[PDB]
Amino acid sequence: NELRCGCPDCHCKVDPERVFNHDGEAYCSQACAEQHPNGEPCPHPDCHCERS
Ligand SMILES: [Cd+2]
Ligand SMILES: [Cd+2]
Ligand SMILES: [Cd+2]
Ligand SMILES: [Cd+2]
Repeated sequence: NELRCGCPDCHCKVDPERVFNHDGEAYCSQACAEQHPNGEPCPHPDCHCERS
């Protein structure tokens, strides 16, 4: 899968063509990269990862 979402709960295959690199990690979206700053889950209808 190469780039595996840095989010511990959220497992999404990330593409190096278009990946949000934050703090050196590859996340499926910036929401996971920013550790859900505003409180939004990732743009994938598989899970509902968010901070709590
Ligand atoms: Cd997720
Ligand atoms: Cd994610
Ligand atoms: Cd997440
Ligand atoms: Cd995702």
